[PDB]
Amino acid sequence: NKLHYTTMIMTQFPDISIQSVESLGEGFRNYAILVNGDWVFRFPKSQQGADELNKEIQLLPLLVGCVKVNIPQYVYIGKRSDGNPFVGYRKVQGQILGEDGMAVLPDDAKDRLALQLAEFMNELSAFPVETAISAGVPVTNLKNKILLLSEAVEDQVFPLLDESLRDYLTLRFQSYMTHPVYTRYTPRLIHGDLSPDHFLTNLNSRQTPLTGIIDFGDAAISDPDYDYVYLLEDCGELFTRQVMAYRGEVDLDTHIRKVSLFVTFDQVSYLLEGLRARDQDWISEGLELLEEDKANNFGANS
Ligand SMILES: Nc1nc2c(ncn2[C@@H]2O[C@H](COP(=O)(O)OP(=O)(O)O)[C@@H](O)[C@H]2O)c(=O)[nH]1
Ligand SMILES: [Mg+2]
Ligand SMILES: [Mg+2]
Ligand SMILES: [Mg+2]
Ligand SMILES: [Mg+2]
Repeated sequence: NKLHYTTMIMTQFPDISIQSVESLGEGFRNYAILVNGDWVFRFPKSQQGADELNKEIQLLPLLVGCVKVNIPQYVYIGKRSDGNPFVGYRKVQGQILGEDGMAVLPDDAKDRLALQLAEFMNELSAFPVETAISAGVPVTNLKNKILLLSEAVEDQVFPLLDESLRDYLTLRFQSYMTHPVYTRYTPRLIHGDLSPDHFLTNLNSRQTPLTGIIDFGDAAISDPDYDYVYLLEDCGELFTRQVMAYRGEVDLDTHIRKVSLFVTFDQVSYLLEGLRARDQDWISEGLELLEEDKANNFGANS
């Protein structure tokens, strides 16, 4: 409730003179409003959102000096009656790119974006892991996570699928588990939600089309390749290869094959969560995404 949000801001930060309040955006974890056209106030929607925010509160101050683009800097830190936090930060300027917006960038700008994104990812990968861990960033046991997923999928998802889709999923999980090249990695800090719905851009700039990056709630210590997952899903294979090349990846084919598997796993994880929530529209969406994934990977099987 936007009126209730305004009330908490006024009570806890009475010196903010509120002239305007509007809805700005919403995800699965947070509701965001814009105050005075300048300040984003972001309120967790769930205990999980609050736990992710507590991590961001500790991590983001450590990142600012290490990352070139702008990121949220929490200047106001509030508390709700249940004890969980909410935050206010100066709006990260620019227009949200979005999946739909990525397609139409002039190639010069696309290339500039690929370079900036490559540089951002390199700085995350360079951040000391123990420093992140001491700031409460969780360590993802990626191999065990995928093992557990494969089991939950066979049990809970397979009964909804036709035989061709079940065989496809069996093949994909087996591919990741069978080839040691895919499962050996040095753990690194990743953003964890690196998609164009979090890319703030200024299409009227040449050297720096990427203005900033938001939503660090999924930051984790994991396989750094996992940070390509939304680039491949939303921005496409060519773009992803361009970012990889700028980061100095010598084996593009192998790493694209690997990220593609992560994309499959993310899609089935999404469906599984929808299923557990008995959310019918979410399940329908998840099934469509799965069908699309299989079609996108025709021939990858052989
Ligand atoms: N333009 C702009 N939009 C923002 C900013 N912060 C949040 N938003 C919008 O609010 C939405 C929800 O914020 P987010 O941190 O992604 O929430 P979550 O996905 O639920 O964790 C985002 O997807 C953006 O659409 C900002 O600094 N600038
Ligand atoms: Mg988000
Ligand atoms: Mg989480
Ligand atoms: Mg988030
Ligand atoms: Mg590698």
